[PDB]
Amino acid sequence: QAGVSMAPIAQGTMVKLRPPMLRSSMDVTILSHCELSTELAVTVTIVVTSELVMPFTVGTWLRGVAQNWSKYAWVAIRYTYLPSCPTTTSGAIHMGFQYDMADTLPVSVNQLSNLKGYVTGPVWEGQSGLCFVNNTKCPDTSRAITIALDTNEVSEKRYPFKTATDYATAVGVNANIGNILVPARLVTAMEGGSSKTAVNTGRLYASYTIRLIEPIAAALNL
Amino acid sequence: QAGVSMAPIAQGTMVKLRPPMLRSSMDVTILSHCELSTELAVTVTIVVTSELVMPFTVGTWLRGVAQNWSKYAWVAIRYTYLPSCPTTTSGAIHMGFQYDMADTLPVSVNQLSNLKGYVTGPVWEGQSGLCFVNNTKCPDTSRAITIALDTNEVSEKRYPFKTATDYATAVGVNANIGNILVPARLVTAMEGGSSKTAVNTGRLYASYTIRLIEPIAAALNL
Amino acid sequence: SSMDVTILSHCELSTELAVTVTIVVTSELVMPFTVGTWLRGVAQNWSKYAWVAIRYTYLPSCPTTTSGAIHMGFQYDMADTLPVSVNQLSNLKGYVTGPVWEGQSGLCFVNNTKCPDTSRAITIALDTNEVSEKRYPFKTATDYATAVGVNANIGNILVPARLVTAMEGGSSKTAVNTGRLYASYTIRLIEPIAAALNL
Amino acid sequence: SSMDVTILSHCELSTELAVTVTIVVTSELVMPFTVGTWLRGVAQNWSKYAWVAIRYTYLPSCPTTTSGAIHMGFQYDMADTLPVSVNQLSNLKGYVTGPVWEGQSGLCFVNNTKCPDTSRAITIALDTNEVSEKRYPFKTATDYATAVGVNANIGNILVPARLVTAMEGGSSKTAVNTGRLYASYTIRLIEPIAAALNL
Amino acid sequence: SSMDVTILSHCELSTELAVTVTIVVTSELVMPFTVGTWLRGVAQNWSKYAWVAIRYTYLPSCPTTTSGAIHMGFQYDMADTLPVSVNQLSNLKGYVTGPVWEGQSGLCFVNNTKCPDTSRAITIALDTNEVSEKRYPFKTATDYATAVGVNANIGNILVPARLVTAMEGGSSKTAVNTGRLYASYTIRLIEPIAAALNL
Ligand SMILES: [Ca+2]
Ligand SMILES: [Ca+2]
Ligand SMILES: [Ca+2]
Ligand SMILES: [Ca+2]
Ligand SMILES: [Ca+2]
Repeated sequence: QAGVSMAPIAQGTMVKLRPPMLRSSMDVTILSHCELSTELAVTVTIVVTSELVMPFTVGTWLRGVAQNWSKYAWVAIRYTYLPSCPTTTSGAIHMGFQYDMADTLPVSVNQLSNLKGYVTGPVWEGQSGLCFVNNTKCPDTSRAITIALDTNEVSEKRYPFKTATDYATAVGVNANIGNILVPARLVTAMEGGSSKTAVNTGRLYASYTIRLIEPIAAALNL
Repeated sequence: QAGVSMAPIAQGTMVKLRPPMLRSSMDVTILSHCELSTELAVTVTIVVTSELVMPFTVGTWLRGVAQNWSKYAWVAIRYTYLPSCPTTTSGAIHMGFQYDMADTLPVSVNQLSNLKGYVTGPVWEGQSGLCFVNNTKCPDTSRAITIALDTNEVSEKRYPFKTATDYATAVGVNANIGNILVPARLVTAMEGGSSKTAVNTGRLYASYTIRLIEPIAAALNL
Repeated sequence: SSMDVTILSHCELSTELAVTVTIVVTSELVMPFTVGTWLRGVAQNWSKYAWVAIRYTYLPSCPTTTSGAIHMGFQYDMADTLPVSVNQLSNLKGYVTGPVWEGQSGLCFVNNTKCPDTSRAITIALDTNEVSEKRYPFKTATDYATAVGVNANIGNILVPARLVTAMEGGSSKTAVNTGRLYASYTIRLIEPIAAALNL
Repeated sequence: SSMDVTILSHCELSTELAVTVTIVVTSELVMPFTVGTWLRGVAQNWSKYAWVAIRYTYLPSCPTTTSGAIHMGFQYDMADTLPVSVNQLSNLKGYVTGPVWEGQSGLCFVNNTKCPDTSRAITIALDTNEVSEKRYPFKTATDYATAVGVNANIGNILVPARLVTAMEGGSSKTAVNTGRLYASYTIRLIEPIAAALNL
Repeated sequence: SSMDVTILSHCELSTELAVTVTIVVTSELVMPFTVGTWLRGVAQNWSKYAWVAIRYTYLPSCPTTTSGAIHMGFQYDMADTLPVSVNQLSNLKGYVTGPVWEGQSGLCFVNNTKCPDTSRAITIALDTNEVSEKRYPFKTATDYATAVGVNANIGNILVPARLVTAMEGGSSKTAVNTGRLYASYTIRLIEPIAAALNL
């Protein structure tokens, strides 16, 4: 049994998220969770969207808690994708990382393909990743559509917690004031398409482990 | 050596707060901390102030974190006081608990004295309590000015997290809609005085242990 | 010290204070320019630097009847907002309070003894691990200021942390002097420059 | 080491110099873009990097009869002022100088020869240990430029250091070509990006 | 070592020289104040010190075609006379000399490079062992000056030694800039004082 596939018509995956895990050592607090991040859809043409890997931006929950603390450090951050359409849908996905907040985004798949977590897959694929979201014991991720921060090669040792707006304002002065506020931005591409009008494909989840560190009341944190 | 006191001129106490402690079991999260709650000052005359023992109201930090979760349960809540003036300052302090949000506050010390944590002391006293704030190993609290919830005799098994404003609005409809939103309110009295104009005395700290329970993003919690 | 690096330790009054009827909240950057005057005049002839250790301590100087308190704590992202209240301040990294007349058990830190009793030293020391930058440039108050004025986020690379001191307490609407705050540091002086040329 | 990490070592021409009657002070940013046009074209393909080593050497091209001297020192606060006098410059970090005709004992750093004489060699290597940032991003002059002009303190985020070179000598108030500056580096390249997209 | 004791090492420009037709003899006190303007600004912050090491090196700035020679020797009785002739000067303590164009093999002391050639290098290091006084106080020129003029024997209390430099060479009876003298020291600073108060 080798070199023999069986093309399904649909990949089913049932996500049942696990409760957040929080645990405090003396001054550091460690949080590990996973929330859903974005929903994706394909078009006849390329489409590059992008995301800040900062805690406010990563999760709806995250932001609300992580905000009670002055500066964090990522320990792990994973973007993993999961399909919703049948294996008949046309179009693939691509993601990779970028780091100088002043760099323009790629416009070509060609381009996109040399970034740090370059990963790509037909839009109907992705169910291998499931354990990462569920966080189960992974089977064989050979084929998953995951991307993970290169946590150890970030520029700052720690980063302050920033609110979107504070960020923005800053960035607006000079885009690379930004280069402190965030360690990296994730880049997404949806090409391959069939409809000129968007077809919804999959959705992707974030899974992190962050160090929290110098308590502040939320109201004062920007 | 018995029945012999030595009147100091001032009670010194150095508070050095301990880092918050958070620890998650599966769905419940447990938080234990202590923050400063109020500052007190005396006057020639009685003065009854009062406080809601709900998480938003208890601490500046608390509120910001506790807000990421749907409903909590108190496990412990302590109000402990500490002096700042010399043992020459006139006026004592009193605190006790109240529970039907519709009940009018006491106006007499007499009155005040039959409430659930009735505790009182000259305004210059209080340094016995220190361990509770520092949380050290307590020496002899015989004479401390502390008050603690009667956690096991609260009305609801769990309470939803309420924002001040949401509370208020509710209360405004009918004061005892309130009776769900909060398990009890602390009552403070400052009499004894000397100046007609307020003299600052001590300050009091809150020390809690709360159960957190059915995660919600902050933005949606009211 | 190496032939490249200089290590310097010292003590100094970083600042003097009083208390009033009401609250007053100050803040002082934990930058060698602002920590004391000597550090200033010395550090000044070095381009970069690194805090090996830094600590603020208080020493009472008023009567046992002066009524009041001191509260110190640390902030680390200059975009953040100085606590309004003491309340907010009791939640910062390093919170500490004490009656304005207590604190002389701390004298050993200005001294260098081995405070057996650190139990009642009103002191505060920086979490140098958790600092964001490996090293820091020597900024002058001015330059710093002007810089911030553009977009506070920039202060984040100009400095490790800001100390917040609250002085609530009082009897007079008239400030009454209570104490003094001294600094104890072990700076890591780093790549010479001629004073005059530094900002 | 070669994974996702790329290491490469090279040696090229950073720039050429000439002397006048008076003193002229220049500065070079020490970033991959501005160090040489080669590295520049190679490094653009990666998002951020860190200097494992870099160093400037000067090689004479004159007769023994020219009149001048080169000087150089590193500076690290994109915000401080350039020296304005030999003396000032004299206490920068790699202070090094000599007559515009001396220097040959430097091929070696260029050359990549093991040569037990540094005897004299107008060479200055960076103190690649005491850089502010763990790593630095690839910044393209024009951007740098732009940013630095918002506030001359942002650059501090973007570059580990700046070389100062002063040409003082003077025979003629005309400009005399005296030699060249060569950079010798070992850089560690790291998050590949399409070249075209790197500001 | 860094307690209450501070050690630091630096290297800077002590002074510049030029040659005439005739012989000119100068002298430099070798005290922190007068050694350089950097040390000077750093040392003022401390009450007394002792030289662990100090040394002057000369670096050419001319063409190979200048005409002169520098000479130098240390002297230790603020009361004896300056030499008046090469010969005399010839038997001072670091006697060293060469043509104003030689010397490059000295960057090294400046440079802080290990270089197996002192082959020739117009360098003179102090015999930091045979100083009269255990330590010396920080004296500020104008004071020194003043005192020495009471009796030229008080200075002997205030400074460990004096450098003598003679510029003899002569092409022109006009003054020709030939190079500079650089000091390289390792000083041990000791009883901190407000700068402003140190005479
Ligand atoms: Ca912040
Ligand atoms: Ca609610
Ligand atoms: Ca500077
Ligand atoms: Ca770039
Ligand atoms: Ca003196």
